[PDB]
Amino acid sequence: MEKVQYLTRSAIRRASTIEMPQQARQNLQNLFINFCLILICLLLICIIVMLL
Amino acid sequence: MEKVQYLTRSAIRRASTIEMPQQARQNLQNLFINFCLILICLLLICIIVMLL
Amino acid sequence: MEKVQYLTRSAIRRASTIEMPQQARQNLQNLFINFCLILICLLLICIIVMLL
Amino acid sequence: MEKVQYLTRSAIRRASTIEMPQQARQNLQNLFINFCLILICLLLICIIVMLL
Amino acid sequence: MEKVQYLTRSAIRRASTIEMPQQARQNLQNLFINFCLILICLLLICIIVMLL
Repeated sequence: MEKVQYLTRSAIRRASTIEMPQQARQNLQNLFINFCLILICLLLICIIVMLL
Repeated sequence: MEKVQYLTRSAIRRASTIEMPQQARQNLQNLFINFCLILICLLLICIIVMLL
Repeated sequence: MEKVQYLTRSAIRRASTIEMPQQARQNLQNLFINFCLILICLLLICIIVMLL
Repeated sequence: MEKVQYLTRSAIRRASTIEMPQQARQNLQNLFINFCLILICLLLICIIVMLL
Repeated sequence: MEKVQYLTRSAIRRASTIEMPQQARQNLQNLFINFCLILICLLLICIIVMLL
């Protein structure tokens, strides 16, 4: 019953930490950006590899 | 009549939240950046797929 | 005479807002980054289109 | 024995500085992002070189 | 003699401003990120041009 509510809450937690009262938000923000950038780096590596 | 005004306001809201008094601006800022980065990642994926 | 001074000031304004006393700097900072990312996205789109 | 603990701590240090109490977090955050972007730039250079 | 020390200091200055006490760090941080992104944009342009 409330199983789904927990999951819903988990979703909220994921979206609440990134906006937590503490300025640590910038840290998470920094990680998400870094991760996305890393993914791009990997994609570029894969592109180089795939093409060559 | 004021229909357009509401839309205009909606535009303002979109541009006001990103600069809301709260430091949560960084959170939104983080999301826009993440989304843009994600789009790039997808584009790169599409490039890999299209080329290969 | 002072025409050029106004332009010089305009240049300063462009470089002063991004560093305005208010923490809104992050908002502008966010936009410049988003715009640059958007340009990259467009470039990638153009690359996909050009190649394919 | 505690050798591994030191390494574990070193890992924590790497993840603690990026979130240090000071707002200098943004500086580190800036560097990680810059480094990732730089890597992308290099990758792009390598792509240009590899393709051409 | 102290010539090198000045250069060393210059290096420190470059790494001290990005982490200056003022929150203007975000402004510099913004510029480094924008510049890196711009370089990527240019690289992409060069890629489009080189390939096509």
